[PDB]
Amino acid sequence: ETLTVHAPSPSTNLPSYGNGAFSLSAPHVPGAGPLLVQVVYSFFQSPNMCLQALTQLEDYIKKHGASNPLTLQIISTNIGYFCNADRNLVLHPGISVYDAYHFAKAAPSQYDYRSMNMKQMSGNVTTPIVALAHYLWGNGAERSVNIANIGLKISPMKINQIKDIIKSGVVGTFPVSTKFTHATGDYNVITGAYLGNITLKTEGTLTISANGSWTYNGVVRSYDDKYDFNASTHRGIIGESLTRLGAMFSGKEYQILLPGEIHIKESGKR
Repeated sequence: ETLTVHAPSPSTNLPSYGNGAFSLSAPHVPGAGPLLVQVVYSFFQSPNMCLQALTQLEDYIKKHGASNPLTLQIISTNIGYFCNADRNLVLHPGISVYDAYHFAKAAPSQYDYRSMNMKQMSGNVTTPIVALAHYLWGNGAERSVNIANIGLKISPMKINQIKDIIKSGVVGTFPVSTKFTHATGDYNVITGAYLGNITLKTEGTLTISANGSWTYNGVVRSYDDKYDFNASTHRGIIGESLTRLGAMFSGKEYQILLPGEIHIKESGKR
């Protein structure tokens, strides 16, 4: 039987991330000399930040115990920071993660889930932790993330209909309309954590030249309307951490929409 983490609130939040006993930063680099802002700015743009916050939670739970009230407070509060940063990224598309996380107009220690919680996640590196918050506290409400925000990289050669035309040795212009399974976790550790394997529809044009050069121009959208967030659908190193934390704490599974479309232009030779 699992433990309940309370939702972030001004009256329960700790005064800081990690109760001032740890913080989210770029790694100790021996012999580098003093740590500087440019290095920490980059650290926050990278997926490693997500990994690091999650690992820190696990390390804390290991050392101090999962049922210890302080532990549950730290969990609540830390996740609170992420929700707050991600809100700011949804609200201000294009700002850095460092800026959204540190210089938000609403103070992260003041975060209140019940009243501030968003249905739109940003798709940036803070999302996997936001997605966990919705499991803990969201009572099964639908969330969504726009397909243009998830870092899709499509290889047309791994799409059966396309591969076939290319391998067939034909030349000219060919219309494509197909559905495929796409493993986000194979290359994207962030999107892999909370979306994993998705189903996509694409429609477009394959152009093959006499010497085997091909170009695919097309549009990609989600084929399934929504995707489950549960222990089984996580993929990748971040996902595995979500699974371990999910198994320890009370919450509800819920579904994530993937509205939107992207336009792709990929190329190769046969």
